[PDB]
Amino acid sequence: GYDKDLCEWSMTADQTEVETQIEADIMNIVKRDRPEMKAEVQKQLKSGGVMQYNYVLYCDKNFNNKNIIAEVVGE
Amino acid sequence: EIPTDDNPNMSMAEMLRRDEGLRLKVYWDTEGYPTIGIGHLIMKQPVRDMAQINKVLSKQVGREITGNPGSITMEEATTLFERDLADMQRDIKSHSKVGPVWQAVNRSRQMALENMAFQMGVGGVAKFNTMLTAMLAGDWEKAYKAGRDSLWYQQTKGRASRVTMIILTGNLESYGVE
Ligand SMILES: [Cl-]
Ligand code: NA
Ligand code: NA
Ligand code: NA
Repeated sequence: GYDKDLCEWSMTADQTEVETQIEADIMNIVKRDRPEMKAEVQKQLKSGGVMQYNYVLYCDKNFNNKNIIAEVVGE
Repeated sequence: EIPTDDNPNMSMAEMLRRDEGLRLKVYWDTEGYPTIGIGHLIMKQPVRDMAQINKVLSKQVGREITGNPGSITMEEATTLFERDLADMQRDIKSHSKVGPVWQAVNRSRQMALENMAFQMGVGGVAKFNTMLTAMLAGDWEKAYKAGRDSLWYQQTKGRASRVTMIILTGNLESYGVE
C-alpha cells in the first residue's frame, strides 16, 4: 500500500521504532485474516527480519497489504 | 503446462525494492551489518558506531553523510543500487558454477538467481550445488526441492518461496507478473 506519512517515516525513523510499527501492522492483518498463522509469522519476522517490508507495506500502492502474510511466510 | 516468461515485465530494481525494502537512513540487517538504501551493505562488519559508518558511507556516496543514524537522499540510494546491481550481474555471469546456469536459463530464472545473489552474494548462491546442477539439467522440480531444502528457505521463507517458484515455473507469477 501507499501511505505518504508511513512511507516517509519508515524510510527515515529509528530502526527499532520502525520495526515495532511494521510488526504491529503485519500482526493486525494476520489477526484479521489468518489468525492461526500468528506464531509462524512471528518466527519468520525474527529469523528473516522486519525492515525489508517497509516498501511494500507503505511505499507501493501496487501492493495489496492483505498479501503481506504470504510475503512473510510463503503461503 | 505452466507457461514460462522469457521477457518478464519486472526490473531487478522493482524486484529488489520489494524484497529488500528502501531505507534512507542506516539500519542493521539480521547479521548486525550496517545497511542503507535497497540492501546496500555499508560495511561487512557488525559496526554500530555511526561516526565510523558515516565516514565509510561518505566515500561510497561521494559527499559527507550527517546524522545518527546517517542519512542519504533517494538519488543517492538509486546510485548505490545501480552499482550494486551491476556488480552482482557481472559476477553472477562469470562465476564458474553459477554463471553457466545463468547463461542456460530464461530471463525469469536469471532474475531468481540474481535475487539470491543480491541477498547472499554470488558465492552464497554457488553453495547451492544440487539446485544449480538440477537447473543446468532442466530438472526444475529437483531444483525447486533443493532450493527449499536450505537454511535460506527456513530463515527467509517468504522470499525463498517466491524465488523458488520462479525456478520451478520459469515465470514471475509468484511476484504478481502475469
Ligand atoms: Cl561499534
Ligand atoms: Na512518500
Ligand atoms: Na536507476
Ligand atoms: Na543481468
